[PDB]
Amino acid sequence: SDKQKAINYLMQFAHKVSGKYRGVAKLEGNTKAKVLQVLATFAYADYCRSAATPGARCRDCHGTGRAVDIAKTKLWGRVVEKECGRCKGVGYSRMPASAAYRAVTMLIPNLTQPTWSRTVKPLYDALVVQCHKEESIADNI
DNA sequence: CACCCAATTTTATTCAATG
DNA sequence: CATTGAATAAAATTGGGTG
Ligand SMILES: [Zn+2]
Repeated sequence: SDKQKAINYLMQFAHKVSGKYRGVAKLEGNTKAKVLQVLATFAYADYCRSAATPGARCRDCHGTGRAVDIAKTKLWGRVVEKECGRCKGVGYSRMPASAAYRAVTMLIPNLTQPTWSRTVKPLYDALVVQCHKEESIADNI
């Protein structure tokens, strides 16, 4: 329910801003609503990802996102740590937008990746941003 | 534990065709 | 003139392995 609450909140935002994105503004009511549902559900799923997400935990740092910087340790006289190189300091892998793209092709079969990049992905990215911007949208819920 | 690197995937962009 | 899509290169990630 908290998940459904968050998704509906995102969906209201998405409907509000949908007019600004050529790939969705043109879509018919029901198809448009389903495309927005896909985009919001995937954006929220990505926002909620962590090292506890099955399969996501970085293999090299085991989720800490940290690793000793041996060159700096040797030249600075103390143990210095850097961001883990494999996960770029996150500790876990993200869900690429390509997953939402493939999900959306089930509703827009002729959607190509370049046209997705130009005309639909910006809405997806905006929904991810909105997840980060809204405190009420919880990453642990 | 942190690294290496080929293989693979993601991503935006070039260039030519469309309309 | 804007838009699109095949192709492509840069960047990100994965798989298999090591010192
Ligand atoms: Zn890591």
